[PDB]
Amino acid sequence: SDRVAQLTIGNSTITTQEAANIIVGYGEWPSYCSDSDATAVDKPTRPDVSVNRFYTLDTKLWEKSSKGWYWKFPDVLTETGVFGQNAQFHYLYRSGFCIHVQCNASKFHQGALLVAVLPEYVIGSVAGGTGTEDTHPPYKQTQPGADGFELQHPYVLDAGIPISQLTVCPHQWINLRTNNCATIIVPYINALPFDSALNHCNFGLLVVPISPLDYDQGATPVIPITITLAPMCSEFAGLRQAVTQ
Amino acid sequence: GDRVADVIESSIGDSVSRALTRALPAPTGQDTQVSSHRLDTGKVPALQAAEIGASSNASDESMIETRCVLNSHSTAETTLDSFFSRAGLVGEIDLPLEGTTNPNGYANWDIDITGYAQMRRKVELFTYMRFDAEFTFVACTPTGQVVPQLLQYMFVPPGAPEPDSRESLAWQTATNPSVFVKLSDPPAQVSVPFMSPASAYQWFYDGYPTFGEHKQEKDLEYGACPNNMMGTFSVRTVGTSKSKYPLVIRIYMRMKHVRAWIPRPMRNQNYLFKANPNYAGNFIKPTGASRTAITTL
Amino acid sequence: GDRVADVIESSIGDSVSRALTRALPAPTGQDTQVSSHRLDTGKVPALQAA
Amino acid sequence: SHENSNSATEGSTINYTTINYYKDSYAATAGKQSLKQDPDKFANPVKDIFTEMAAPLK
Amino acid sequence: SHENSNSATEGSTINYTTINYYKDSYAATAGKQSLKQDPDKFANPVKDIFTEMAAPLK
Amino acid sequence: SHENSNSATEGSTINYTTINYYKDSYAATAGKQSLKQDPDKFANPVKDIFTEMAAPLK
Repeated sequence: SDRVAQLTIGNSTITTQEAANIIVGYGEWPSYCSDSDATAVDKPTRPDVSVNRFYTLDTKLWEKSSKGWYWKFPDVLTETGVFGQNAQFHYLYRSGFCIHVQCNASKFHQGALLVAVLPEYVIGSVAGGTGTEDTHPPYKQTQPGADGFELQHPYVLDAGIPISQLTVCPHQWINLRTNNCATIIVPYINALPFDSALNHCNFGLLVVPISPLDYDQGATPVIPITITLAPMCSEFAGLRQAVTQ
Repeated sequence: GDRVADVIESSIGDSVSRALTRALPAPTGQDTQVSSHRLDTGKVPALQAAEIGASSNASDESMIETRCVLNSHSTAETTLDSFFSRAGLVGEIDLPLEGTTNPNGYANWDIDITGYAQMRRKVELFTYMRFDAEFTFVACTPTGQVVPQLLQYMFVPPGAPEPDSRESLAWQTATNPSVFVKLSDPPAQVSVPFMSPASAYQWFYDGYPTFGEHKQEKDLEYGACPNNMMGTFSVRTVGTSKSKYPLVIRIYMRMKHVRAWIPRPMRNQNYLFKANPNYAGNFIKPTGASRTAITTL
Repeated sequence: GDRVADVIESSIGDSVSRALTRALPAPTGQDTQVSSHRLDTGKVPALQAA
Repeated sequence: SHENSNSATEGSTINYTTINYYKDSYAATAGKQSLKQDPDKFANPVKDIFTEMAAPLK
Repeated sequence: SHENSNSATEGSTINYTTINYYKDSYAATAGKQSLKQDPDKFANPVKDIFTEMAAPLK
Repeated sequence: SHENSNSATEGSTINYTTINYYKDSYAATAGKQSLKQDPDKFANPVKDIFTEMAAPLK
């Protein structure tokens, strides 16, 4: 009975009492991050629990002709909030996460969603769509902002990625039999210890409806899905002034 | 002194990557045997369902029974990680006496696994890797015979300037040792350790390996890093005795000291450049051929 | 000798017509009395719905 | 045999010695290794653990 | 000599060690083996065995 | 191994043996050596040493 959460900030909040349980990861111990291998030797700090709390970032709708969506991690909150300014003026970042997506369906509604968190994913961009003519994709698809971006082809994930072979990542189902909300757990993984928040892209989410949305005419056409995230025990290194360069 | 206890909430005991969950080791384990049908409780682990592992409140097998199977197979030496190499064509190059593709008399090729995607894509199924490599250069005639000529091999370490003439300074390569080989000696066989600047080779990586603001000018460095690479190899003929026969080389590749991570699934499409996510969208075809019906062929 | 135990699953103890259920006798029984309205637990068999 | 090595790769369960035809030392046979597998977390991410006697679900 | 083998062929009566010029181990001399023969069942398929003193046939 | 050497270079902390393909003896691997550094005199040429408790300067 450890599927509880105490959350209250701003003016509203969301907590659960009899939700769809949780998913455990790696069966492991708590720890901080490696400190005695950086370029410099200065002592680290610990920002603690100053600002880490949940604000929803988008309530994505699900419709009859949903084609797929995703996000860029951690580009979602790198530009907004005191966390945004801290990430902008600070070079090194690391923290854990507890992803909680709210996904409810009514008695009338039937269907399921294909929500897959894909780490380390080199993003499959539009790249001109065809890509045979050298017209480079503009910046309006590299830094979309809080809106995310629309993925082109589901069963190849814009990169040749056949759908049935996505099973490697933590796989989740959205069904009124299964869950009133889904939980995703991911720690901090990178092939290199230290990097900037503007050059390197870690990964992003992915959502493609595994089942088409259907309902007899007379019901709600779209289904909103809410997402929020708050990193737990966040620590930032490369402490410096408010200087981008 | 010791008055306030605000910070004591910490959880010292650092073991692995950041998280908050906790577990505990156990000294020994558990076992299970097999039996037949019986209505009893307490101890009944005989059968195992991978997810449920029990019987629902609606009976699954109330009508018939099951059977048993015995094992006689061994799995000790079935691992493939390093031994998965088998036969397959690899590739070749040529150094003719008179030609247009080689107006200089020497050939300098950039060393990489990006040689020929046909078989590299089999190894390219992963992203983060640590391995040993081997390069074999076998020399012969373009016709397919053997001729007693005078040849030798010079290595180009990374960071050295790329030769632009038959008499460049790159031939001295002071910090590069020398290998005593000749056409009479067995063909080239050189080991290559893991000198990646990072923990693994970067192919599926979205970033900017050059400092400064990112613009349309600085986009070609995807895959072809001018300096981050492990160098090239230059081949020519040294000495006053110039060869009177054109020559050809075949390049053989082999990998040792396997250590991999990050499983990445199979690709059913084609690229157009190195690590280019672009695909033939107008002619997408599934990974397998289907039929008008599944019942009959 | 006695090596395999495939057949030992049997349930010797033949009593009556073929079935698979099992029960057991008891030496004595139980009784019950009557009372009035009260809000209590533990022992309250006073009334019986079939 | 007055000679040591300059390698820091660990993960050996039995002590063993090596001899090389080159001047280095680790180029010989790497030795015999066992096989280990632990897929528990892959398919069973359950935090609430009951006792052996009790059923897992209510 | 920190090295084992990956062979499962049995039937040896004396312990022995092997050394190979290749990286494998069993390519050297297989060792000395004895000779065994037992043709009893081939020519004498008799189930009814009498005692040593008594004659075999009535 | 009834053979000695004709070398007088010292500075070894562990005893070790050598074998050579030539008739000489010291042409094989020289052995493993540690690293030592002592830059005290380079930057701290002070003759007047105070006790640990007292400050160095008046």
